[PDB]
Amino acid sequence: GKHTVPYTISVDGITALHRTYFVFPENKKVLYQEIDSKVKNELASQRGVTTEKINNAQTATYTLTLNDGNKKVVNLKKNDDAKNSIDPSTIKQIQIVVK
Ligand SMILES: [Zn+2]
Ligand SMILES: [Zn+2]
Repeated sequence: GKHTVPYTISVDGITALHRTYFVFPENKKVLYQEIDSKVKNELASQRGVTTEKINNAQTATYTLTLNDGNKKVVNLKKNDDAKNSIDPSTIKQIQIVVK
């Protein structure tokens, strides 16, 4: 019913909280913008990394590792694929990185 996706946050080479997960309703497609939103939300609440902080960072991205082992990197500063859709059920893990 609910798809859990473990995620980690790295900022300036450091990581804080452990075993944190995003939750998505099973097999219901979402726009990447929705995942972008959940990601920015946590960056802000857990690391105090606001939208303004993302825009001024050298690099700000999140890497999706899909169930089949492949990966897809999304740029948080400007996500062209913000319109594209994806089945969250295909996502195994998310690695958020900002520097
Ligand atoms: Zn699932
Ligand atoms: Zn695939």
